[PDB]
Amino acid sequence: IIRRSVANRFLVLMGALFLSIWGTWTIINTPVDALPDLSDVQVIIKTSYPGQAPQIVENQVTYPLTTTMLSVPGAKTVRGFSQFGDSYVYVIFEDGTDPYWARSRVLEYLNQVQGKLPAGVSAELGPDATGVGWIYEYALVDRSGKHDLADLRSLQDWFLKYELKTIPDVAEVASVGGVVKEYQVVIDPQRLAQYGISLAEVKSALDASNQEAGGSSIELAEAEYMVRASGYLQTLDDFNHIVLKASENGVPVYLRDVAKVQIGPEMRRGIAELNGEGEVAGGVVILRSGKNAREVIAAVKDKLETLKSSLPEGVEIVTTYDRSQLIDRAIDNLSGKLLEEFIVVAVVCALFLWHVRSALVAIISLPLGLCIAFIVMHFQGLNANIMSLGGIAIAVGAMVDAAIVMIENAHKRLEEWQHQKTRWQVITDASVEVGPALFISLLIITLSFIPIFTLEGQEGRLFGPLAFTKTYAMAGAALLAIVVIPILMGNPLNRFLIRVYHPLLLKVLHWPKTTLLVAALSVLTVLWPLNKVGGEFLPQINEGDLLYMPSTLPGISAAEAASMLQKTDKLIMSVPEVARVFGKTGKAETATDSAPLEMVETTIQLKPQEQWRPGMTMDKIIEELDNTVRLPGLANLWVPPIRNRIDMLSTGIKSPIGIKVSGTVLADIDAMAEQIEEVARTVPGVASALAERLEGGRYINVEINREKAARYGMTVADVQLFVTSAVGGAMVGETVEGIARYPINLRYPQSWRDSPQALRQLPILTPMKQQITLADVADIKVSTGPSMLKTENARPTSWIYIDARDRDMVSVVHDLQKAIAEKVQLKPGTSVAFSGQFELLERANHKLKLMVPMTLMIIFVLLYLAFRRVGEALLIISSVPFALVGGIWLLWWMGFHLSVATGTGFIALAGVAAEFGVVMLMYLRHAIEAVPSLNNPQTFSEQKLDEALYHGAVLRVRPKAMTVAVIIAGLLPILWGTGAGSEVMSRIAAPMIGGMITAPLLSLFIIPAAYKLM
Amino acid sequence: LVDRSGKHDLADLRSLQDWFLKYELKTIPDVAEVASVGGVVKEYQVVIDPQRLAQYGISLAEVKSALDASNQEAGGSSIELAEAEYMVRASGYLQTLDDFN
Amino acid sequence: AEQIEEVARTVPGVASALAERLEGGRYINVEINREKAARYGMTVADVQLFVTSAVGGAMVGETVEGIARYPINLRYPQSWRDSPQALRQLPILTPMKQQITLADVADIKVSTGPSMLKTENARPTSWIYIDARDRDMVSVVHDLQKAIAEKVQLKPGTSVAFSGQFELLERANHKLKLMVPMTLMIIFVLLYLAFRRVGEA
Amino acid sequence: DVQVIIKTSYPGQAPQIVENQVTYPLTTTMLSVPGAKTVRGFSQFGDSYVYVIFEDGTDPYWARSRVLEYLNQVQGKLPAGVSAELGPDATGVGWIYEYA
Amino acid sequence: EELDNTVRLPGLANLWVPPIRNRIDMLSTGIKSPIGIKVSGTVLADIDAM
Ligand SMILES: [Ag+]
Repeated sequence: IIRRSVANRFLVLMGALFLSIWGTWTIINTPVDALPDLSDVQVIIKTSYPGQAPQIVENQVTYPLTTTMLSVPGAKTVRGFSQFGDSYVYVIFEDGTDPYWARSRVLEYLNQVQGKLPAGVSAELGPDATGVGWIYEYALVDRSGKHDLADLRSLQDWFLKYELKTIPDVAEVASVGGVVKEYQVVIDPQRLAQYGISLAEVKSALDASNQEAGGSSIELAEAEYMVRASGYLQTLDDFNHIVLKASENGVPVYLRDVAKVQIGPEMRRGIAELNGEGEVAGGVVILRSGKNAREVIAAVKDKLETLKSSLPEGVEIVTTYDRSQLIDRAIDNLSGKLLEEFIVVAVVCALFLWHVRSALVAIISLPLGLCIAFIVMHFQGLNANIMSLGGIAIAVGAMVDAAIVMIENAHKRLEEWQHQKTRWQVITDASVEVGPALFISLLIITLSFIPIFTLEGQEGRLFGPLAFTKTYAMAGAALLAIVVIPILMGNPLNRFLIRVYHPLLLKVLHWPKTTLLVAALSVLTVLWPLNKVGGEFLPQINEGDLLYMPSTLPGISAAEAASMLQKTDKLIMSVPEVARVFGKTGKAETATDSAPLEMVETTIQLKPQEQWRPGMTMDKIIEELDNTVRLPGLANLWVPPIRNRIDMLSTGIKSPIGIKVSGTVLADIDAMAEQIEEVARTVPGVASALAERLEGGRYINVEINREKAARYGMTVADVQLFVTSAVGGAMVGETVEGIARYPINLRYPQSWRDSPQALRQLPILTPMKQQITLADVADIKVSTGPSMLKTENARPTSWIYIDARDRDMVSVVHDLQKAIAEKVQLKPGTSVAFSGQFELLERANHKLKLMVPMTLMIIFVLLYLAFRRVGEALLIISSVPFALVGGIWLLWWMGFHLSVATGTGFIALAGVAAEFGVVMLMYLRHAIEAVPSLNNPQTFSEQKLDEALYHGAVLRVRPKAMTVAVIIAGLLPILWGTGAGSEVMSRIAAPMIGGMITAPLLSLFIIPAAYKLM
Repeated sequence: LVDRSGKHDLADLRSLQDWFLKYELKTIPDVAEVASVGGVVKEYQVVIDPQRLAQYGISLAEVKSALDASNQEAGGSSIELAEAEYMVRASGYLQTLDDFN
Repeated sequence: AEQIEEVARTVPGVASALAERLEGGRYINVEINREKAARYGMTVADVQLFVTSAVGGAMVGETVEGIARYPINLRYPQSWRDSPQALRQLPILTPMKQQITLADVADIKVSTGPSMLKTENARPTSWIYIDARDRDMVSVVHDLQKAIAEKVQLKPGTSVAFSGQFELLERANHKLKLMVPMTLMIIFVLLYLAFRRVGEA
Repeated sequence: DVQVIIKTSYPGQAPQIVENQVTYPLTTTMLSVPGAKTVRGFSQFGDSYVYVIFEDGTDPYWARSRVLEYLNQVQGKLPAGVSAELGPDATGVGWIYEYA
Repeated sequence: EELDNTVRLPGLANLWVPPIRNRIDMLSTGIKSPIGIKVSGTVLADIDAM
């Protein structure tokens, strides 16, 4: 046992050095962010569909993607954002699944379908990254008015993209905003009516007139020759001279003679601004999921610096989101604090048994002891995000104790032989009478920690990292305790504490029952912060740069929304701390930004809090700010970066509930959405149901009269020709200019298309060379409709998010199914399903009451091991709840919130107080040999029981005093601040400490006082 | 699938199994596919009539040309009207037997 | 590829740079005159029809003979396609049932060009292999970046990168001086084991 | 090393043009696939060969499929027929026996 | 048996089998049989006359 480990003895130093050299290589090598990748497991499947409409972008394009994907393995959900001009469809399975499986599998059924969707409009398949995946994001700038918007985006686009994606672990690099060169032929309905050429003639001509072909080798003067055809439509000259009517031996109508070819701006879909000055186009860098955010960035900056030249003139590159930085303010946080943990331990070790040895050996031991913790992430993968790095800090605390035990019991058996090579063999023996209570106890605290960690859901994916990290920080300390033994080799206050202590031993004795009584007091007083809990649960954290994102009502135009951003972006520059701002509104040219145009985002660089305002907690910024922007129709949500991104795609329900309602047609799930909304108000559920908040958006219906098509002898389809190409500006043909190819657009001028009435008057010229007007072949009616559609499983479903805050309401949900079932109407073919973040909270509760009982079954098939008798075990167990009481109370003071952050402090707590209770239960149990050395047994008791105590009593206030000091000394530094987010490590330090003030104090009276009884 | 009354139609059934049943199951953990068998599937049938076709003068490459074309739906942009931007739509989904004839 | 070739000779690098050794190959350009297409009332595309199918012998349709299917080719005879001048004279017959000749709708110019293209990452790149045999020249490479950076011209949107079997030989040298020292750290934490004293080791 | 050959038989054409209308949607699409090592192209006359290679020693029947993701998507940005072949399964050592 | 006879129409060689079996072999293409000469080669006439 503790013998063979000391026979391997000489081996460990080499075992140890093996670990030093090794640890220092992989350490500086880890991945290292924060904010664990999840948003679960997903595969985005975009379909760029230039211009269309959400009833119809749904029908002819999303329908063969929602639908085919029911039929692929991983058949989890085929859940669809199918909007205007785009069709996004996300399939997600179960958490933690080897995605490059999850990828390909999906793929099987995407290929098959490119025939059930139209022409072009080919379906994109995700990237490779999450939403966390947007590392760095730059903007493009001009220092002179000599450079053009069009010139820029192309530059970002045909010169920048090539320059980055060539970068190890950058996946994709999506350009945002600006404007894209657009060759536009503007048909002119007068010149078109004189000369006699239909659209199916121009568009017929255009598709044809812009190619390049070759046809063989000519065997000339022996060096064989290849033959080539010219045709790349590149000179505006070559445009104007396309031929339409070809009057032989006379004039040919040229294109010039029916339309006016002008270079213009693509229909805009993602617009970007940058303070007052810049409406501009720049791009972002999405991280090829699973790779050190930091290093990618390096390779980028370095390539950018390299690149700082190849530009033209007047175009700096500004950085709007250097995710690198928030990685450093935090990494240094934990770089400093752990060296600071040393300054505190040096203090208190040095202060207690004067003239220390242990801290110096231990510090060298830890970075290596850490050099192991992350190779074991290496054995079964993880994330060095701060959650994990939350495992490393407690690690210190759980590592503090053990060096301490070897440190104190060697003080006993070093001073007894100084009252009297082999001085050494006698010191190891000391750590044998007490021994295992250190090694073992460590083990105890660790598995006692794992059962709360395994949880799955959205949140359980969110602790999964930390969870593991402790597991590995323990392995270190666990077998460290056992090997924090071999490594070491290579006054006045105690008196007053001891005197203050002999009256309570003569008073925990003076009264047996009283411990149970003062016990029912403190463990029930706890119930006042154990029910009021201050308020709120798991929120917060700190970005460096904030994301404005509002609640905008659906419809708004494209020029206003470009100014309404010029403006918003104008006044957010007001407050001085803000270093740069960036408002990209609409998609971001990546399948991650499924953002419409009324969705306005804005990255907000903030200057180091080193300067610029007296006070202003991040919450005073938000406030003042939140008011520095009070325009109408804007419900403004302000959020950090990662969060905005990560939830932005974790589709489903922030909400706790919602009645999904499926079944085959809009009328069913629309009228339904109505029929039920009322149920929420009467029933005992605080209510706010919204059948349809999406369906806002206004259309211009164009009902061709069928019959009215026949007479005119025009095929309905042919009409379309004049609704799509003629009016919107539907495009045909892409000009090609090497590497980069720009698009050619063909439609009636800026005007005839300029209003419903103007549109009733559209000038149409049928195949029977006759002149009409659209109004004449169709009823142009206005109308109101949807600006989106969600979709769970091919069919149409309306998932009505709902909540009754600050409760647990599994009860209300059960009552509703019975109630509907007794009097409500389901139309032809339809079904209802329920879901939210509730099913997730109820599944975990069900498995947590099975892992905490399972953590106690293994705890008690270990609470009894080293010492035999049950009474002791029950004693450590009535002993912890007091620790928890001192702890949890530390919370009400601050009026906290609790979480899975507190939910962990609680857990190293109950482990460590358990650890000090068992050693104090031990200083009173191995010694049936202390009992009889004094023994006067026969008439039982005496002043001898009293004196079988005050010896193990005075010994416990040297080890436990300076250990409960540092324990209370590390769980603090992180509390009163964190220039690098530590709402996390505070929220875990919270109840562990209160546990400490209360806990050591409880070590002294349980061992005497549950012992008396049992 | 079964009918307890002669009020329901074979065609009505298979579609029900097909456009309402399939959705209701494949949404089930480890059910792969759920294949419908037998019945009958609604089939819009134009029956060319070789006499009326011979009088009027329209070849098949004319009817079939016409049919492929006459059953769509297209849209072409947003109209910037009273500030709330508008989208424009084309009707054409071949749904009324009236629209067929 | 031209502008830089000279840098190799003066600098301390034994030199032989070849901007382009590939670009050998001779073409017969067929510049359709656009305008000259309209009058004749023929769509440029339609011209193509007579450059590709008519002349090379571009194929259409595959005959099928069970298991195996052979291909059907359609073009002007072995002759009319038989020489640049013969080709200036190609006989063309437009949609306006009129008779012309290619020369008449296009300038058939001869020309010289590439018989290949390499390509690193979508764009076009010219990777000019180079060497100064029988040395290790990590030193020469460093001096060149500084030198170009002080007086050379980069046109609109462009970048230069370096590579070879050198980066491979330099990465290994860097890891070999880390595995041979690591092989001795474990060797000496084993050179001393069985016998104790350092002098022996 | 580790490679995936991606041929495109293009009966007759020309390297300015066998590059433009056929190799361009294969060089280009493949920037956007994982294993984003290099999209390095021999694009000649009548053929367009494009080899993607990652890092040494990688389970290729991964390396295969991954590539594949973006080859399917593009058969519309290249012409008629001239469909794009995807390697074999062998190396260059792979030519064992050869008869006449 | 009784069943096998409750169904004696013409042209029907009736095979009666369990469910799984019917399914599992129904696709284990090849040969229930122990042997069979496969004969390949490029056209119907060869492998038909063969
Ligand atoms: Ag958003």
